[PDB]
Amino acid sequence: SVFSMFRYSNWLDKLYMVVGTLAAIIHGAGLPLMMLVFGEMTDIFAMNLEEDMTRYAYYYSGIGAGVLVAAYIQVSFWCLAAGRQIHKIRKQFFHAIMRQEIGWFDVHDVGELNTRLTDDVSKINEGIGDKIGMFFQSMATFFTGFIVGFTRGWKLTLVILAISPVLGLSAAVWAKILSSFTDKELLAYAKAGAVAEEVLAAIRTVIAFGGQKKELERYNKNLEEAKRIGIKKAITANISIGAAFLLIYASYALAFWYGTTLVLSGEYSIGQVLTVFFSVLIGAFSVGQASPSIEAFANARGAAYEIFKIIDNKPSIDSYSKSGHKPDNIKGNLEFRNVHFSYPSRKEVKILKGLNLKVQSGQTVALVGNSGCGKSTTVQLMQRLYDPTEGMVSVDGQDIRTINVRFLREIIGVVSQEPVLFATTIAENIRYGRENVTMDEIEKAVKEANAYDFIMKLPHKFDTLVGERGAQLSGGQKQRIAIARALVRNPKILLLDEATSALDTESEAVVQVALDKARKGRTTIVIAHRLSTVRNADVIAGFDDGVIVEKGNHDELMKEKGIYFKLVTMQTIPPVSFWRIMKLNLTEWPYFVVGVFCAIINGGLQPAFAIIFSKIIGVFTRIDDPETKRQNSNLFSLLFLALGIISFITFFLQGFTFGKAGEILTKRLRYMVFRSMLRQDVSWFDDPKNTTGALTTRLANDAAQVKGAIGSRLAVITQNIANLGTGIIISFIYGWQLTLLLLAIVPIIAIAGVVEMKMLSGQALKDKKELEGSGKIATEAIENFRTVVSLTQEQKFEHMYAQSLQVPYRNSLRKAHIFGITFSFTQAMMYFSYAGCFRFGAYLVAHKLMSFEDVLLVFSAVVFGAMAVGQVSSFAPDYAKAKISAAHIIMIIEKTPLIDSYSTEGLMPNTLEGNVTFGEVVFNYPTRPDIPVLQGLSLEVKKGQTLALVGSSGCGKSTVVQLLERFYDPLAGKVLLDGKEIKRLNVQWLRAHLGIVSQEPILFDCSIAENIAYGDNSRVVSQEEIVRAAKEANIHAFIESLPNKYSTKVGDKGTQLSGGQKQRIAIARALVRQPHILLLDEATSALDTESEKVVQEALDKAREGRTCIVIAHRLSTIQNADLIVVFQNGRVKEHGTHQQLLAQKGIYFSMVSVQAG
Ligand SMILES: Nc1ncnc2c1ncn2[C@@H]1O[C@H](COP(=O)(O)OP(=O)(O)OP(O)(O)=S)[C@@H](O)[C@H]1O
Ligand SMILES: Nc1ncnc2c1ncn2[C@@H]1O[C@H](COP(=O)(O)OP(=O)(O)OP(O)(O)=S)[C@@H](O)[C@H]1O
Ligand SMILES: [Mg+2]
Ligand SMILES: [Mg+2]
Repeated sequence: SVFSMFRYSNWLDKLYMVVGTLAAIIHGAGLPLMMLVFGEMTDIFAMNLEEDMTRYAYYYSGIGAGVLVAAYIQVSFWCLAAGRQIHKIRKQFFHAIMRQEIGWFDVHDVGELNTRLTDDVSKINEGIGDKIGMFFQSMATFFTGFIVGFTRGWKLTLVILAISPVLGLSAAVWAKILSSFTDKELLAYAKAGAVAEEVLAAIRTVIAFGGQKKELERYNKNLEEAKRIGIKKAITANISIGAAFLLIYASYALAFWYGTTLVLSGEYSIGQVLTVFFSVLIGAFSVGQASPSIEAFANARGAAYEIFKIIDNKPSIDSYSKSGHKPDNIKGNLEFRNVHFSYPSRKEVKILKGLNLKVQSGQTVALVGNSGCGKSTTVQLMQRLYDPTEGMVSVDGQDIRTINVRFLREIIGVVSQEPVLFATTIAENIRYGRENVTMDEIEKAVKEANAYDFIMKLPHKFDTLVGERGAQLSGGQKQRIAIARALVRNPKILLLDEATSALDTESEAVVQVALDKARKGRTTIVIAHRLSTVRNADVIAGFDDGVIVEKGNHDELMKEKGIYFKLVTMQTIPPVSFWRIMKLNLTEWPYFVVGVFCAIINGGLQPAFAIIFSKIIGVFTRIDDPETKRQNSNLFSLLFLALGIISFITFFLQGFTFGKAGEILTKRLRYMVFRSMLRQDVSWFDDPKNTTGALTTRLANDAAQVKGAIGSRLAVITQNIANLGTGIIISFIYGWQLTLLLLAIVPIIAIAGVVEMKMLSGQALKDKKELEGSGKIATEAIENFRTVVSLTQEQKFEHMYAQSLQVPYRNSLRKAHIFGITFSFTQAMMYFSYAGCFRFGAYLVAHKLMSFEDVLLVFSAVVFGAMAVGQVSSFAPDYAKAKISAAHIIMIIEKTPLIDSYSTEGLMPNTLEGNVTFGEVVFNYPTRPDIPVLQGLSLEVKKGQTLALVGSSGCGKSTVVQLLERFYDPLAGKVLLDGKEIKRLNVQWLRAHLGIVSQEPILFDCSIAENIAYGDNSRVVSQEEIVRAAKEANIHAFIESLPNKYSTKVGDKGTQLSGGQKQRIAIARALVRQPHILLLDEATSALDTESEKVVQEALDKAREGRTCIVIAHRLSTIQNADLIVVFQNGRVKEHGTHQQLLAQKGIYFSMVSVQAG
């Protein structure tokens, strides 16, 4: 449970921690040892000074070198240990994420995970770093001061000590509370990150439907809750230190009241009391030094909760286990028997009510039925993605649950219904099928899958960089690449899930011939809705209610006049000083004013304790009337109490006004940044440097890095600067000629700080540039887990992540040495200065240039700034990283796009009739400028007409759809809506009228009702309209049959539904707007013949009154089109009515002559 974050420590890390703790103890035992000679001189003061102060200077000079070594040994080893354990924890967390099963991904939300690697890990990196060394040093100083107090005093030290246990108990309680608070804060941040990645992954649909504001508010709610938690966290963290300081000062007042009895009892001398006080009081500031370390440790302990909860889990179907069975001569034989299955998300519904199947080697089985019977369900069940509730699945007699999972999945080549590619080159995507593949095999596969032509046509032939999820390829090229990826594997069992949809007739024929050439040695399962591809199948079977009903050859099933017969008959780099972020925080200026004033008050009091001590020294060395000693000293007994009451008031506010002011700004720093990328042009998201992982990592990383240096950590920096200023002013006022000696070392410390800052600033930029690359791989593997599991590429992704985590590891190791050396230098130069100042004070009192009663005061005041100097020097890395973080935040905020979604300038005509005119339009994509996709096309559409765009795959038919929505602007030519340029028209007004259906629809993680209602924004869509649209899309019956009718959540990108169901939902979403212009892009690609007829009749009924542009391959849909436009290398070569182009025996005639039985 506790100390669970150190469970990846070797012998070396334990050695590092042990030696670092010892060095911290030695280094912290330095300051209390300097008070012995202080008290001895004070007692003697109540031929010898030049004999004593010189040996005191000798001792100080020796302690200086001791500290010089000990501080480095303390800092560097702890930093190295923290870096190594952080690297191991990251690596093992990713490994444990890879080990989970598909059902776990379905039940849980993976959106949190991507933001748990970046932020949640980093917080741990602060709790187990050098902060533990600082806490150990503070504890050592506390105990050494109390030990020397015991040696020089018996009862006063015990009286002071009598109040330590309550302080420890209070610290423990507050740490426990805020550790619990940190968990909820991090959970809220995780929810915000999940929303951010969900919005960023489907940016094209969000831009198309103009739903930026709704997603912005949905993201802002979680930030508001995070701020609400952070305020309470700051409040309790501040009370933790305020109560401690108040108790310390009350204890000091009681101790002084007791010690004033020296005059009456006579047991002790004034020198002993002065020694005891001056030695004990160092612990009073050691507690304040220690508290932030406890805060950071509690934060890290609260952060490790979910990380180790995830790692501690154990899957049921583990792909990494090698304890399975495996055969050698595997023959192709598939056997389903009494398979009952239900998905984990919806356990109540039954999908397979018991089916049986037998497939022999060299056999092609086709499964035919309506949408929702469970064809893809049994395809997934074959790969052992899920385990059936009842019955068993076997290959060659042996049960699936017995043989090895990795071996079983390595002999199955699967093409899923919707291919998913990765953000790499084409060659790497092909090579992902099998690791050890030569170029010859890849060439053979891409020739067999009919993908050789367009690959050679592109520049960077086999190194062309595809986008995320293969978004930079076409709709058919993606499917061909997936087919080639499956064919590289050379599998015993091949499973195709409608791999013949996007391909046209020629490519389909080529692929079918190539596949049938080597059909004898394979076992094959094919899922298809077209029936021409099923004609040449070895055996055809029919689904109904999840159970198989029909079997046999084509002729036998036709004679059986069953489902198959019915279907056949129906078919007939600017650096910024971060002071700009300070200026951005201007609105909360009173908080800063109160914080600075309070910090000045409570920081400049510790040196003033030297003046107080000198005054109570003088009150003892009076001449007469001891009664005033009972009286005057009594006055001081009040003062120590009074300060405490102020201290509680001050040490609270100093942290609060600052701590709150950070929480206000951090939210404002995210809310704006997300408001900026949500505005950027689509071409900005095509930049390889910008990917969902990079953006989602940046969102958390920039704000966290700024908050690290901008938060309550600045309060202690201000306090310590005030302490140094008060000390130097006190030394300048009472003493003199010694402030110059103390300032003689400022240039050296300044040079050390400058060089440290320069080196850390050089390091941080290179670390930041690679952290995004580290996060991209994590998000790319997380979002496409089904494809990765099916390809068994879990080891390669883990290796790539480990390779990406390399440079930050080296930078973290080097930072340890750099920081340790600088810390030791600045910590030792000041002890050397103390020795020099003591010697010079001895000389000055020898020459009668200045008394010793006041150089005593000067030394006492100056020595109190050692811990302050240490704290100030411990602020380098935070500012070093926050500088570039603020620079990048300002850069992203100040950027403006070219096509502004938020702008209001433009023309918004009252009425439009709906003419579309493309005139001599040429266009080139930004990522591949050299490739011409459109070469001067012209398109004319009037109101109440339907245009069908046809052509070979990759001819630019969806490019016009992208252009009409103003995703990109053409290089030349003209685009006119109602005789007016779209450039002059308003962008949001243009996008609010026309609705589109993408080539591959993407939904969101919410209910079906909200998914349908998302079509029309800036309006509350009534439930009646939603139901009417669902009925018009022929999905109302299925939705109503579903338990939790309209409240069932659709999974990430719409995976809890079949392809046809979510395509119908997308059509319904597009039809809610009742758009004046409709853009259909393969809307009927995956639809049953009944849903197709219903949707077609619905669109035909309301054809008059609106404009529609359809892109399709099925010629039956194109039959009803008013006019048809044929593409040819970008140009439009044929245009006219159906009959006119029927007479002109061109490409359309070629496509219609091939669909004849
Ligand atoms: N991951 C999932 N979790 C829960 N239910 C699911 C999931 N995937 C699919 N379903 C349900 O399974 C049923 C149909 O799923 P599928 O087996 O994919 O249908 P299908 O045969 O693939 O349809 P076609 O022929 O591909 S258009 C529907 O009721 C879906 O809601
Ligand atoms: N983001 C992109 N950057 C550069 N080129 C792209 C991008 N997306 C697509 N292309 C190319 O532009 C052409 C247009 O094809 P796509 O619109 O992607 O799909 P498609 O198969 O052509 O569908 P249509 O309707 O026929 S255009 C193809 O040559 C694609 O390879
Ligand atoms: Mg399917
Ligand atoms: Mg296409």
